[PDB]
Amino acid sequence: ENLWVTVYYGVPVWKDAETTLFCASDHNVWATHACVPTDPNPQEIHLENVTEEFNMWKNNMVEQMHTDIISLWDQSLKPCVKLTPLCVTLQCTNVTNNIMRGELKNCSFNMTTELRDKKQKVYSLFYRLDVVQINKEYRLINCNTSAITQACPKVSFEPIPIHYCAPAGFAILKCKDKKFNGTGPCPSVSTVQCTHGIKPVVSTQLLLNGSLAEEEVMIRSENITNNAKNILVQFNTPVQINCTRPNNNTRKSIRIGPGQAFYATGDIIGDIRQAHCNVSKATWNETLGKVVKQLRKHFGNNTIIRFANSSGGDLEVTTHSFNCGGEFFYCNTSGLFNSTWISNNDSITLPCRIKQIINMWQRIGQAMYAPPIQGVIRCVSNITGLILTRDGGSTNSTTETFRPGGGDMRDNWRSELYKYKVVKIEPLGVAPTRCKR
Amino acid sequence: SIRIGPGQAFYATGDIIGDIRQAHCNVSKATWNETLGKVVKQLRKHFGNNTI
Amino acid sequence: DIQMTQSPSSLSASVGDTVTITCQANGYLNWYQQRRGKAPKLLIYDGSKLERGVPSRFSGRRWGQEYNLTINNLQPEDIATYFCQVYEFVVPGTRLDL
Amino acid sequence: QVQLLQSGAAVTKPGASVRVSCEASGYNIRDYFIHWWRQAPGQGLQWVGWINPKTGQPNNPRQFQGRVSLTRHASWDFDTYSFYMDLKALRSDDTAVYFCARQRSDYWDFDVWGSGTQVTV
Amino acid sequence: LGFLGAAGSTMGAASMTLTVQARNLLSPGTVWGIKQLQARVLAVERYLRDQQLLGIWGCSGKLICCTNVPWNSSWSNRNLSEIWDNMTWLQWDKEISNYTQIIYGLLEESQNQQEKNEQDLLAL
Amino acid sequence: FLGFLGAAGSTMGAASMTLTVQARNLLSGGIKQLQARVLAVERYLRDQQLLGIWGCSGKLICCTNVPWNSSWSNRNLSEIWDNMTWLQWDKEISNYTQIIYGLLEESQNQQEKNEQDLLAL
Amino acid sequence: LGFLGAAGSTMGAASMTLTVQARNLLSGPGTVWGIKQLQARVLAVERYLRDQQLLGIWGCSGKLICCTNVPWNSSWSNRNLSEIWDNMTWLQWDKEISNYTQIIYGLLEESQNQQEKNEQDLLAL
Ligand SMILES: *[C@@H]1O[C@H](CO)[C@@H](O[C@@H]2O[C@H](CO)[C@@H](O[C@@H]3O[C@H](CO[C@H]4O[C@H](CO)[C@@H](O)[C@H](O)[C@@H]4O)[C@@H](O)[C@H](O)[C@@H]3O)[C@H](O)[C@H]2NC(C)=O)[C@H](O)[C@H]1NC(C)=O
Ligand SMILES: *[C@@H]1O[C@H](CO)[C@@H](O[C@@H]2O[C@H](CO)[C@@H](O[C@@H]3O[C@H](CO)[C@@H](O)[C@H](O)[C@@H]3O)[C@H](O)[C@H]2NC(C)=O)[C@H](O)[C@H]1NC(C)=O
Ligand SMILES: *[C@@H]1O[C@H](CO)[C@@H](O[C@@H]2O[C@H](CO)[C@@H](O[C@@H]3O[C@H](CO)[C@@H](O)[C@H](O)[C@@H]3O)[C@H](O)[C@H]2NC(C)=O)[C@H](O)[C@H]1NC(C)=O
Ligand SMILES: *[C@@H]1O[C@H](CO)[C@@H](O[C@@H]2O[C@H](CO)[C@@H](O)[C@H](O)[C@H]2NC(C)=O)[C@H](O)[C@H]1NC(C)=O
Ligand SMILES: *[C@@H]1O[C@H](CO)[C@@H](O[C@@H]2O[C@H](CO)[C@@H](O)[C@H](O)[C@H]2NC(C)=O)[C@H](O)[C@H]1NC(C)=O
Ligand SMILES: *[C@@H]1O[C@H](CO)[C@@H](O[C@@H]2O[C@H](CO)[C@@H](O)[C@H](O)[C@H]2NC(C)=O)[C@H](O)[C@H]1NC(C)=O
Ligand SMILES: *[C@@H]1O[C@H](CO)[C@@H](O[C@@H]2O[C@H](CO)[C@@H](O)[C@H](O)[C@@H]2O)[C@H](O)[C@H]1NC(C)=O
Ligand SMILES: *[C@@H]1O[C@H](CO)[C@@H](O)[C@H](O)[C@H]1NC(C)=O
Ligand SMILES: *[C@@H]1O[C@H](CO)[C@@H](O)[C@H](O)[C@H]1NC(C)=O
Ligand SMILES: *[C@@H]1O[C@H](CO)[C@@H](O)[C@H](O)[C@H]1NC(C)=O
Ligand SMILES: *[C@@H]1O[C@H](CO)[C@@H](O)[C@H](O)[C@H]1NC(C)=O
Ligand SMILES: *[C@@H]1O[C@H](CO)[C@@H](O)[C@H](O)[C@H]1NC(C)=O
Ligand SMILES: *[C@@H]1O[C@H](CO)[C@@H](O)[C@H](O)[C@H]1NC(C)=O
Ligand SMILES: *[C@@H]1O[C@H](CO)[C@@H](O)[C@H](O)[C@H]1NC(C)=O
Ligand SMILES: *[C@@H]1O[C@H](CO)[C@@H](O)[C@H](O)[C@H]1NC(C)=O
Ligand SMILES: *[C@@H]1O[C@H](CO)[C@@H](O)[C@H](O)[C@H]1NC(C)=O
Ligand SMILES: *[C@@H]1O[C@H](CO)[C@@H](O)[C@H](O)[C@H]1NC(C)=O
Ligand SMILES: *[C@@H]1O[C@H](CO)[C@@H](O)[C@H](O)[C@H]1NC(C)=O
Ligand SMILES: *[C@@H]1O[C@H](CO)[C@@H](O)[C@H](O)[C@H]1NC(C)=O
Ligand SMILES: *[C@@H]1O[C@H](CO)[C@@H](O)[C@H](O)[C@H]1NC(C)=O
Ligand SMILES: *[C@@H]1O[C@H](CO)[C@@H](O)[C@H](O)[C@H]1NC(C)=O
Ligand SMILES: *[C@@H]1O[C@H](CO)[C@@H](O)[C@H](O)[C@H]1NC(C)=O
Repeated sequence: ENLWVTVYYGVPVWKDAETTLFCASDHNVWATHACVPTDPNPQEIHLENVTEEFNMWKNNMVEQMHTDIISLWDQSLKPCVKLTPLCVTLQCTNVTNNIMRGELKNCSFNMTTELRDKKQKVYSLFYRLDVVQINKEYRLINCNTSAITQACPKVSFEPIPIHYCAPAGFAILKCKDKKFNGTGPCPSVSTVQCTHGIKPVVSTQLLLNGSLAEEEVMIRSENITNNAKNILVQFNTPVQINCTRPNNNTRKSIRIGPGQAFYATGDIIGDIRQAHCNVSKATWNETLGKVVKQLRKHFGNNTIIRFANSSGGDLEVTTHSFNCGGEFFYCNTSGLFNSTWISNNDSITLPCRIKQIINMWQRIGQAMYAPPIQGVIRCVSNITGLILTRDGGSTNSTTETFRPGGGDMRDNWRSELYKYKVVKIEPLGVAPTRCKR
Repeated sequence: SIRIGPGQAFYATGDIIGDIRQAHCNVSKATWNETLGKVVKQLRKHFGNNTI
Repeated sequence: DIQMTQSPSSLSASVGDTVTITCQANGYLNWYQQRRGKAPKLLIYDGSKLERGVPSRFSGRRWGQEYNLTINNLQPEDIATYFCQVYEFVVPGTRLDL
Repeated sequence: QVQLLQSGAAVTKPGASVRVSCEASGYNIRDYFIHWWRQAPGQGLQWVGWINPKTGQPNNPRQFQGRVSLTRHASWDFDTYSFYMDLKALRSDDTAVYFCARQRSDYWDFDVWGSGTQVTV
Repeated sequence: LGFLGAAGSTMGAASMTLTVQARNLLSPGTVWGIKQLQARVLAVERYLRDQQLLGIWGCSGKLICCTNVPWNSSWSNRNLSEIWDNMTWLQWDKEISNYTQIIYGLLEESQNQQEKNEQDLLAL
Repeated sequence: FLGFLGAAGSTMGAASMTLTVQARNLLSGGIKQLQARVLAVERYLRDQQLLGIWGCSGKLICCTNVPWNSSWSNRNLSEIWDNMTWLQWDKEISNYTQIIYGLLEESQNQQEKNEQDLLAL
Repeated sequence: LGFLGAAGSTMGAASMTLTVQARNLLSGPGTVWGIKQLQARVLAVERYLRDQQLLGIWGCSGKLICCTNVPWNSSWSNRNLSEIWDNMTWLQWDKEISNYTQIIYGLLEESQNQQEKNEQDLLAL
């Protein structure tokens, strides 16, 4: 035959590569105003006979998303007020309420005013977690570890979806296969213009909102024999969680300086109650039944899989931390993570503390002061998954214990970008053909 | 470490443990001379042969 | 689960002789040397890879489930406790004796 | 360089509470889990449990659950870390040497260990 | 079939659909801004490198293009009868990911020789 | 030398002589300026890619095999080339542009597969 | 001979290694290096596209060596063929015609426009 080289351009082939994806979405911290207006009709092309070796636990999309979310948070906190004069002695009386314990302190402090040579005298209802003693003298918890800046007032913390679109010459492969664990060859692959609607929801111990699986509860771990690796559970049916702060709060403006305003909890117009989150009892029970079934799939059919509440740590990890309407909740999930499963309209109310001084993305030196939110606040969210850690030293003696997970916040992105891979097209190709010039 | 403010530190010398001595630099003499010899031999090309 | 099985608790070997302590295990296996109540030191990380600063005589090979820990040109200093570890599980180590 | 300095030997009565400390310095402490091991006299090593230095979350077996407590304190200036292990309900079995080991990688390849705090009830 | 639709289809079936892949290769004030700019510059540079590689071989402005270089059997010992019917482009790339550089150099040298020969022929 | 856009108000017969003058000025040259330059480069590459997809690569005036549908414009050759400018004609085929572009793409596709069939006999 | 290897070679011997210089024309603030290097990359892309557009405007698109109908004016260089392609190098030759480059470029553009017009009229009839 004596075939010769023939060059084809536009060949449908690709190789694994890492690139910077750009956001497209249809005020808030995650600036979607400076993002591409997403096209109304997504282009989803089912690639038949293609099997792709996915690995969600080494996805660079997750790292890029985490870096982008942190950078957006810093960018939103930068161009507005910093609360440097607040770190002073706070004479804190107990609140008027006749009694949880001292959860609200009144805290009168001398403060700066517009004229430097003059000092005023204000007060602000702080929380117990935001003040540490130094019998009546207190100080903000962040004083000896971090520089605090005020979370910026008009800016909202409400997540809205953002799509991570790959640039030209790159493609995103979605794994449409159901019952697909994180690693291995996905046989059902599609090419998409951009990802689904991904809401950045910061949370620990419970993945709120987000996607909702397809067929069954999915347990995914980097290695199920490793305790140091967290287990991400994705539900096939959401669990409705109704959260509320019931205190009605009043926001007072204080002038700490020229053009700078500090927002304080001036008063509680109403009755001092404890914030909480309700989870349906029967729904959570059935959900945990599905979870223990899928875990017994991994660990054998004769293990007494029991769940237990989180072991100690920072407050961001021991309790289900999240943000609801601007107020940062930390919910004691000891009622959720209980019970001991064996081989065969009532609600669970979780008492949530609330914090204003926040250290995000596992950092110190950059502390944030969420302003008080006026009025009562209520949220309705979907528990669609869990982060779990398994107690080590089983010694093949069954009775595996699973406690809720930590605040890495890359595991939170891994529950959304598990099915997505980024590839680079290599259109140039050379083949043999009887073609000749 | 001296805390000057919230999250800000000022690293300051506290104590010299041992005798208070003087910083210095040692240069070999037998090397630095004849290194200057080479430098002088190459400068005399530009500035003349009988120059001091 | 994790199953571990090690060689008998005491092997006697002279200087210049090669001894292999086999350990059958499922999972990433690491070899440690513990010297007379002192803290262990990582000889072998993963099945066959050498920690930095460890003597070149130390070596290992993985076939199937068994890891042999081949040591060439045994010396009086190397005589100490040796053990294999996968994750959180540690066997009671053997002890070279000379 | 990388170093994990332990505390001195402790002697406690039965039923008392003992604390062993491990000051870690010389590297990025926040990235590597700090595991605690317990060598009984003459027996093999046991796994007290690991602690994350970023979040403070410990992980201990069923045997040590309810008694042991792994805490971490990051001293200001971010110059050192101090990992503490507290045992609450000591008995005759806790006579042992406690080591603090740095888990470098997913292989659990502990390359740096502490000096070893011997406690005897 | 859309963009990248013929990735699973046979090579001959994708020869007629090369155009849609070819079209979809071009398309700090904010965190998105500078990163999008760098991505656009990278895409432009990759496209121009591909076009320059096409033009240096004499295949400028053509998706399909014959070349004078002989298909040396050392690169692949295989029969044309079943490559275009029972193979996909990804597998083919996997076999010959290792000799692309020398083949490209041979194409460069052959087109340089062809251009020199055309210059000599047009001289007289 | 009329200059840049100088033949914009003259008829097409004199306008087609100065195609190079307006073609040259499409590549004359903070974050905003860099974005503008990148967008200009991308627009030029889009135009050249459109030309190359129709087989008109490196050709200002390129003849093609696509027939002229009478529905696009009912006028005659002399009226088109000697009465109106390019701007009026562009206003006169504003909504028919995408169909003509697609037909050119399909025609060049047919041409290249025909060429490959012919050369590989 | 590698990149720029035939610089001291004669014009004829350097015409055989046009590819090795063609490839190296395209081989390559948040931080100090970011914005300026990105500007340099955009400038390199712009220079390459200006060169390619110049080649296309003369009809030499996609060709490393391309002939044209423009006659060689004797005023540009009185030297003969042998003493150009066997005696001098490309650097010296570019230094010689450094004034006359723009006039030659204009003549090439005019000639290609005239050729395109003649081809269009010939194809029309
Ligand atoms: C999971 O997704 C849920 C939706 O599927 C989230 O629930 C919704 O969350 C918002 C949180 O505020 C609530 O919707 C409205 O809230 C606003 C208050 O915010 C507006 O007003 C302030 C100033 O007044 C302004 O700055 C903001 O930009 C907003 O415009 C009220 O106007 C309304 O009453 C309304 O409640 C809902 O509670 C809730 N929507 C529902 C149930 O339809 C949920 O928060 C997500 N979970 C997370 C983030 O963990
Ligand atoms: C996980 O669940 C366990 C068991 O439900 C929780 O342990 C409980 O922790 C509280 C708060 O520290 C203990 O109360 C304390 O007890 C003594 C008086 O006995 C006193 O020192 C304090 O005033 C305080 O009331 C409580 O005894 C303890 N319960 C048990 C059975 O040990 C644990 O807090 C939960 N951990 C989480 C959510 O991280
Ligand atoms: C989790 O880490 C474990 C190691 O702790 C990895 O297990 C390894 O898995 C591979 C793939 O199944 C095993 O190799 C294969 O099996 C047998 C030998 O057992 C033999 O047919 C072949 O040699 C073949 O490679 C391997 O033995 C096993 N162990 C080790 C120490 O590498 C596991 O891949 C990790 N990942 C996950 C997602 O579980
Ligand atoms: C916090 O304490 C302040 C005083 O430090 C309280 O404000 C005073 O309340 C009394 C009783 O109603 C009034 O007579 C005063 O005029 C108030 N203002 C002052 C002294 O500035 C305030 O009510 C307390 N807030 C709580 C418990 O939420
Ligand atoms: C929370 O408290 C605010 C006042 O701090 C309440 O707002 C008042 O509502 C009444 C009834 O509609 C109005 O007459 C008043 O003018 C409002 N006061 C202000 C200052 O706006 C609000 O209704 C309370 N919310 C709840 C849920 O009880
Ligand atoms: C989280 O909730 C659990 C369950 O309510 C709390 O455990 C209770 O602790 C109190 C003292 O704080 C005891 O009086 C109760 O008997 C405990 N309940 C049990 C053992 O069922 C736990 O303390 C809470 N965690 C916090 C507040 O951090
Ligand atoms: C959270 O709050 C929901 C309303 O926002 C509750 O839904 C209720 O459901 C039925 C109708 O389906 C009615 O009884 C009622 O009007 C209300 O809409 C939901 O139950 C509640 N969930 C929990 C766990 O408390
Ligand atoms: C004030 O402080 C605490 C807050 O919990 C409360 O228990 C205590 O009774 C109060 N002390 C007084 C009134 O002296
Ligand atoms: C304010 O400063 C005064 C002295 O001017 C001091 O006595 C008092 O304790 C300070 N604090 C408050 C809350 O008044
Ligand atoms: C799940 O992953 C394991 C290895 O981690 C593999 O054996 C199994 O086949 C995977 N599931 C698939 C491919 O559906
Ligand atoms: C609900 O939990 C109870 C025990 O608490 C058990 O009897 C029941 O079977 C559980 N339901 C499911 C669906 O597992
Ligand atoms: C957890 O379950 C136990 C019984 O197993 C019960 O006594 C305890 O109160 C529960 N804890 C809660 C609801 O916090
Ligand atoms: C929860 O999920 C359901 C679908 O399961 C969806 O319709 C709803 O919007 C989600 N959000 C809530 C209740 O906030
Ligand atoms: C400088 O110190 C080195 C050892 O570091 C020594 O060998 C050398 O002689 C010294 N040079 C001097 C004193 O000039
Ligand atoms: C330096 O070296 C030169 C050349 O050897 C010699 O003449 C001179 O005396 C030396 N200078 C001293 C030892 O000071
Ligand atoms: C700041 O002081 C608090 C007061 O209780 C203490 O817990 C914390 O360790 C200190 N932080 C430092 C020294 O970084
Ligand atoms: C591969 O998929 C294509 C369509 O994408 C189809 O024509 C072909 O038949 C498939 N392969 C097999 C073996 O069915
Ligand atoms: C070239 O690459 C292939 C595919 O990765 C590899 O198996 C082979 O050893 C390499 N060498 C040759 C000479 O083919
Ligand atoms: C403008 O109109 C006149 C009308 O006579 C015509 O001759 C001329 O060519 C037109 N165009 C220009 C550019 O002057
Ligand atoms: C194209 O059609 C639109 C109506 O859809 C009309 O307004 C416009 O003038 C037309 N353009 C032409 C004929 O050039
Ligand atoms: C340099 O020029 C000489 C003649 O002067 C020639 O022989 C030699 O080959 C040239 N070297 C090159 C082009 O590398
Ligand atoms: C321009 O041409 C003149 C003669 O006309 C010549 O002397 C001069 O060297 C040329 N310029 C350059 C820069 O070589």
